[PDB]
Amino acid sequence: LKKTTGLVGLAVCNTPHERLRILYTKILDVLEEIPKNAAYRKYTEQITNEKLAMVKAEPDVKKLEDQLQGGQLEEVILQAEHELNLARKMREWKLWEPLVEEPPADQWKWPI
Amino acid sequence: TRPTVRPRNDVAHKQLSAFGEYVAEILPKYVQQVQVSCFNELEVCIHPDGVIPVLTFLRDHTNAQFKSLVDLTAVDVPTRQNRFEIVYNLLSLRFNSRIRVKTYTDELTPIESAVSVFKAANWYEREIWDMFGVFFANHPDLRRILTDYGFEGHPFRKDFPLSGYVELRYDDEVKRVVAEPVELAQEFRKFDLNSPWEAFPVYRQPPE
Amino acid sequence: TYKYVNMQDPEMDMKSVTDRAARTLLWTELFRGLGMTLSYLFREPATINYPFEKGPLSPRFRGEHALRRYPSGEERCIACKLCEAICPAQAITIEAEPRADGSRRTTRYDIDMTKCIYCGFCQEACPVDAIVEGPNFEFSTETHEELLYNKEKLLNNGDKWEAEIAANIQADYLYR
Amino acid sequence: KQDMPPPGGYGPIDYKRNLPRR
Amino acid sequence: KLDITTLTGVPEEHIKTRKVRIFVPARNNMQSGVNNTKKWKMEFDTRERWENPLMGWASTADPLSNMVLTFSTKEDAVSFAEKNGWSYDIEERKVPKPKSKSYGANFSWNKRTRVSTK
Amino acid sequence: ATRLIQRLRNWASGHDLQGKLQLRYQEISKRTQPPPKLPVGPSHKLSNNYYCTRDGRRESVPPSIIMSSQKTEKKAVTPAPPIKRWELSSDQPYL
Amino acid sequence: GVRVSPTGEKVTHTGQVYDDKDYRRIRFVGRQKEVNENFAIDLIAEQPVSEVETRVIACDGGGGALGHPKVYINLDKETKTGTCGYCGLQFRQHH
Amino acid sequence: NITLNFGPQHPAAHGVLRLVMELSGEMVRKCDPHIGLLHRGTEKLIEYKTYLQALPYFDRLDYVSMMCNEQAYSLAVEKLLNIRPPPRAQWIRVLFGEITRLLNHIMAVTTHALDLGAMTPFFWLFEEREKMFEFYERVSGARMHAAYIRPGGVHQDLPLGLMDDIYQFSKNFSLRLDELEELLTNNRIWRNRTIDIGVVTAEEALNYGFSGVMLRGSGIQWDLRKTQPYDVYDQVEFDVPVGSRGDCYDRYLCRVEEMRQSLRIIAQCLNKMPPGEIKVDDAKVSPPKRAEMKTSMESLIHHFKLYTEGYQVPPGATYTAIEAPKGEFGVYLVSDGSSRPYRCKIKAPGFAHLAGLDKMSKGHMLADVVAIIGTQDIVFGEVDR
Amino acid sequence: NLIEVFVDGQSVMVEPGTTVLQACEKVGMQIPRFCYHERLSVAGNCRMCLVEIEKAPKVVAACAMPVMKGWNILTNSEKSKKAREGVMEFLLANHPLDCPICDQGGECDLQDQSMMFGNDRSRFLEGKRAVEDKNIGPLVKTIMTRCIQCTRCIRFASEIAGVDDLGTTGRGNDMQVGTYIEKMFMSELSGNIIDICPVGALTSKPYAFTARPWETRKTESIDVMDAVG
Amino acid sequence: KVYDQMPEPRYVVSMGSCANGGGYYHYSYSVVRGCDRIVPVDIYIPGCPPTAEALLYGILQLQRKIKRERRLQIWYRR
Amino acid sequence: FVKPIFSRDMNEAKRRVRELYRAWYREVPNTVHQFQLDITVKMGRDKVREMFMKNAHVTDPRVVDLLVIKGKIELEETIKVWKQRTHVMRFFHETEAPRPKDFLSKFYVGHDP
Ligand code: SF4
Ligand code: SF4
Ligand code: SF4
Ligand code: SF4
Ligand code: SF4
Ligand code: FES
Repeated sequence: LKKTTGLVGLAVCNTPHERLRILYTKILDVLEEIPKNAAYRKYTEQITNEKLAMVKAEPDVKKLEDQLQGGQLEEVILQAEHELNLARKMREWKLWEPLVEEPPADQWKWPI
Repeated sequence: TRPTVRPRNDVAHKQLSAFGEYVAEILPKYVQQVQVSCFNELEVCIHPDGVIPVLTFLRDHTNAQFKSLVDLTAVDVPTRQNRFEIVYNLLSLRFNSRIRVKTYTDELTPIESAVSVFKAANWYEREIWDMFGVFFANHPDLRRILTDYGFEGHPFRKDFPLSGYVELRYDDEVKRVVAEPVELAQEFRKFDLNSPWEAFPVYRQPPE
Repeated sequence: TYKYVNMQDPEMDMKSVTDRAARTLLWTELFRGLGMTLSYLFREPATINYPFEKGPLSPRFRGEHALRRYPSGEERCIACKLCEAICPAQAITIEAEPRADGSRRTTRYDIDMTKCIYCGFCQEACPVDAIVEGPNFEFSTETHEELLYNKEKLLNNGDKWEAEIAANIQADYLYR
Repeated sequence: KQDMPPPGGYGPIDYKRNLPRR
Repeated sequence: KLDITTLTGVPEEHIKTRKVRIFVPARNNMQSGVNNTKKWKMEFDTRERWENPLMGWASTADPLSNMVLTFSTKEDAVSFAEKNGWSYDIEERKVPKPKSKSYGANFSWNKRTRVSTK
Repeated sequence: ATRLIQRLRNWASGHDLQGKLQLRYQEISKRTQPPPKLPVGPSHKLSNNYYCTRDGRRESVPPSIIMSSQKTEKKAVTPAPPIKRWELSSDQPYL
Repeated sequence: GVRVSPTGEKVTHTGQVYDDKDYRRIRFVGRQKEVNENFAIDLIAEQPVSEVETRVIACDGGGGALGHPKVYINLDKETKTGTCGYCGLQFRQHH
Repeated sequence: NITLNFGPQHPAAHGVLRLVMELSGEMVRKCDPHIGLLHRGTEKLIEYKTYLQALPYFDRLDYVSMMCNEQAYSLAVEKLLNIRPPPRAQWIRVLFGEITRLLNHIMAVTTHALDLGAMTPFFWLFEEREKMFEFYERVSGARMHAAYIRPGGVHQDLPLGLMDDIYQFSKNFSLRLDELEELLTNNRIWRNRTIDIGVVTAEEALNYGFSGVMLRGSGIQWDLRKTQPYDVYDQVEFDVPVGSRGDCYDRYLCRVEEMRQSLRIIAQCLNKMPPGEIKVDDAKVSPPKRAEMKTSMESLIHHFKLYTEGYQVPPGATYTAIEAPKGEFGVYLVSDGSSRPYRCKIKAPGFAHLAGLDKMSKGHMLADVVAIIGTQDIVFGEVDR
Repeated sequence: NLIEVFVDGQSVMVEPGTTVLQACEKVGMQIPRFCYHERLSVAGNCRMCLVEIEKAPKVVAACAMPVMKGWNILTNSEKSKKAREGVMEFLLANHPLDCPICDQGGECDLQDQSMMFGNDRSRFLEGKRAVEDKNIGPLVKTIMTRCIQCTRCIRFASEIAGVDDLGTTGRGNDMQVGTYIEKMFMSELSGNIIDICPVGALTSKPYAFTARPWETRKTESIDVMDAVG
Repeated sequence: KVYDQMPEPRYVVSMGSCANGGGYYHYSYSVVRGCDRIVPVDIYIPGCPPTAEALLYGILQLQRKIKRERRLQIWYRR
Repeated sequence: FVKPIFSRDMNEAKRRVRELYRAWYREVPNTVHQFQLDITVKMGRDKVREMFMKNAHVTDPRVVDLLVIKGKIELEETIKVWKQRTHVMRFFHETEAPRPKDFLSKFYVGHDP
């Protein structure tokens, strides 16, 4: 394994793969209680699933950051964690009602 | 059509567009227009009651991590009752993408503060508070940036004179600096350089 | 495309180590660095001997304004009043009026150096090449009033420097 | 006589530092 | 009457002393362009501006005098002057009335249009 | 400028200074130079110059609208390709 | 030889000297009012009138792009000189 | 605790900050950075001016680097006019964009040294910044606040004399940086003053929108050149410093490297300038030569117009980032299509940095704070405005 | 009732008879012009009105051709633009180089429309004509040189003024609208001609050189010099 | 206040078009116009900014201005 | 109709203002001494009563509460010993000439409205 992450705020977390499977199973665990109807849910499904299989595609930490085509996925565990708090946030936004209240036509009527 | 003309990048316009419908899917509740010019510059509406819930989502990955509130650029148009036009410039670093997502507010609408969400708007806050009067949701302090101490005005309201009403000077027997009525010499001799005869038929709002 | 700064790891080798501790003690490099400042004592000092010597200036150089004449000795100004439309600080003020000879002529051209920003737009903007941003730069005054120039003072400025101004224009005119 | 100043040649320069141990 | 008379920083003196002028700006007589008649605008009434004792400059009184404001509609401008607390005076639009015209109308012996040599 | 002083100076220097003159002597450049003549400009041809082609500001168009305020193999898509890994400096790998 | 005001100070080339009543005249006291010695007016007519047997002419103010824009002076009327709109100097067609 | 206003008056305060601290013994507690002591309010002053008139304002914000500001405006104006400049103008804009970068980094280096009391480099290097002001004077007639970069491109062609002396100018300069190499870079006192001070985690940076070397020092690799080679940078060779520790020592070494980097670039820009107009063909944007305007009519007509009401942008409000050496730079136009802007906000790169300083302030002794302002390259002119 | 004709795309209930001018000007589109005037009379000289109808083999005079059903009018179409370029290249082929000394030169319609249309560069290489001045009144100075054979002023003068001293004189090159003989034009509406002049040909003497349009504020009211109000 | 702070015989030298009287910015709610409105400036130095040498010359002017000052002689005949 | 800032109806707002008056009314001597105002302290309290009178025509609770928001924000700058003595004196305008509301004098002065 490469020594030093390089970045300042980031810190190493060995055996990333397992911790990632934790995150996949958990954001899956929250999307499940989100209704299928919400437009976000199918795509976050596509994301967590395709990324989980993608982690499964290769074993070592090494080429794993090639398979996802992103340098040091050691960060994307954190992004996945933002994704986790996000998916936690999806619940209180409820299923997505298309639009609420609309501008008077003068709004967005550019020019002036 | 080339030596002077800047070439039109259709590719990025295509990708930004498709992602634009993508987002249009994702948050039907607040997202409205999905503007996509040939500058490769995407734009999106938000209802002000929908400020925070959208923005938080933006920071979190979907296919665009809208990290770093680069700007809360602000515009005031007196005509519209929703005169204010707060704009969230944004930049998803991972995807090197850029977007402009704006809103509108009235003089007494407490528009949501992204201070909790970005904190970069601790001052985009107080400027756009002070210059205007765009009251904000919940901020640690609404004390004025930039404009003085006892100063009452709200310049950038596109209202009251560019000199302002205030013009301070030190005074003798009071032994101190004191604000005074303007009395500009020479006056800003404004030129009306507006041109009758439209140069751009392609635009042109219809007489209707 | 990126480069790490520093990052490099120092040798553990004993020669190198004892050398670094020798820097930690006997300071070595300080003196080396110190030695360098000594090199300056032996160089020749860079001061120009103002004012008996003066700093180099390109012919383009912008400075005090001056209205200027035709070779005939008529003033070049036609009061086209676009230089009034350009002065970004709007220092300029012009009241064009007819000459008794009938020619357009300013009756009160004036400019204050208090608001002039010496962008030198007007040197470029004038169709008749009337007003010119002259070479002169040294003209600080005891009082504010001496800054608010009339057309008169500007004409005088065009009087004292016309040889010079025309000379620089003779050097520069192709570029514009 | 058309002209302006395009480069006349320009020899090598070293952005690289040197710090002799001497 | 959602007055923002205090919400604005303006001196009470300038809101008491004067009414503003709501209107639709006129076309140039000296120029063909109709283009600026469109879009409403509101402007404050001019005040006296004594000459500067020095250099003969303008010496403006009221600071706000150079203000100008476009509006999509008339009710829009009325709404602004109402929101802001200033008095105003509405003015009507002035589109010229259509005029029937024809090339031959210049001619004809009977119509006494005729014109002449051409 | 005496040579022994030059030796001792460069001595303390760790560098030749004579090899990179610090004070700008004789060489400089001539102030009085023959006239520029200037480039002719690409579009000063007389045979054709219709504004219809050279124009750039004329091509400007207001942005394409989508969804708008009025009027499942989707495959999640990026707005643009995600940022690439950079090279590590290469020719000077470390400072 | 600028015309002298009753107060004795010289008038401006654009005549406008202050009234004897005028208090403002006090500013010049202890100082010097300045007015240009070289009125352009005299220098206008001082010059000989150029004449050419031809017809329409083209003044440039002397100096290509060192003066006023090129201008075509007519000489339809021999009863009068053709003063430039810029140079201010006369022309005529002698025959 | 003891309440205390600081500047403007301190040389350390740069005549701008009033960051009051409620100090304890000498360790800080409260430490608020007040601002608006320089706020020139140019946003409304831009609104009532023709777009050619706006141009000086940007020399007026970044006091030091100058050409880069104007380039930051020419890009943003040419976008809306869809105008693409002749290549020579862009080789120039890079050339003096980089020489402005040398001036800016020499500024930040030597002043940061002054707060550290180094004194000497200052006098060792302004001897050089006059050497460069001689050049902006040779191309603009002004030692500084040169208006030479324009929305159409450039006012004027380069004088024949430069092309040699500038080379001469950089014939020796590397040595002048060597003289610093023998100082602070290696020097013992210097490391202690700056090592492990104001370290910033990558996330706070990405939150506040930190940019430039201020990212590159703490390891975030975000950049506005290679990510978006908006001009000739795509053709130019160079390589970007990245810090490790987030030490001010890191950011320092980075800036020294960028100075080396401009030593690399300016070589190539000297190596590659095409003959051609340095201005757009159009007379409806770019004004005619004095030789042509004074005969051809249309040239004089449009001449008269651009100098009186100017070109008209098609209507639109837009935003553009800029690769300022100090960071991302804000060009937020709002244009009704009239030559007057409707509005124009200007994000200073240093605005976010100063927003972030207090996070780095508390829990550090006052010398740390004096170190910090110099850490971030902050010229306060741009920041309040 | 009203005949249908298409502006570029939109169908229009245009009036029976009436010029293409009023047709485009109903949707708000505005044709470039000079000699024509809104309350004067159509004249075919100075064809700045040129446009091609959708099926037109060649361009029509939009200020004059009566509308009729089935036509469509692409004002923005390229050929019309080539036409306007054709006009402006010619008007400026011999115009005086005196914008700056022109009292109308700060606001001349020829300028605005020179900006709207016509190639930015000119290709003159010879010697422009220039007519002598031709006084026609103490209070209405006439620089000429500048007048563009547009004849709006005679159609004003011969008609509404009722006086006919003004008019065309000569043909071919060096033709001129300079009125015959020395005698001054006079009328009780002599001054209005000044307004009606597109260029600086008819600059008023009393106001001459005094000012430039952009500087001026335009405070409005009504005169009481007449009871006409 | 700072101007008050310095002991007699204090002098002040205005510099730059902005401090001369509001400069480029003369029309704004921002700037305070003439610096002379606050402190009694003694010599003005025109410039945006003045060439540094022009500044130097302005200081030479301040010295000549002091040189012509003569407080002691007035006191003797006071 | 539209959603309120804080207070809804006057009493939710009226409660806030009194909180404001005391917040000034006690604070005044502190200010009198920090800046060493030459004003007698009762004059200060009187001015405190006066600025609370200029806002008498307010009737929307959002206007009241927004005014006490801004007024407390001014109190921030006051208590923290920000501002300067001059800024405290800006409320007085004592350098300025008194204004004669009488119309006859308004005739005598100048062109005016
Ligand atoms: S320079 Fe002479 S001509 Fe050009 S504007 Fe100023 S005054 Fe009128
Ligand atoms: S000098 Fe610069 S600022 Fe002063 S007038 Fe001429 S152009 Fe306008
Ligand atoms: S008429 Fe219009 S165009 Fe001809 S000169 Fe006077 S202004 Fe310039
Ligand atoms: S005045 Fe001269 S220009 Fe104006 S219309 Fe009559 S002729 Fe044509
Ligand atoms: S240049 Fe010197 S004076 Fe002119 S504005 Fe910038 S700072 Fe103020
Ligand atoms: S518009 Fe009257 S003929 Fe062209």
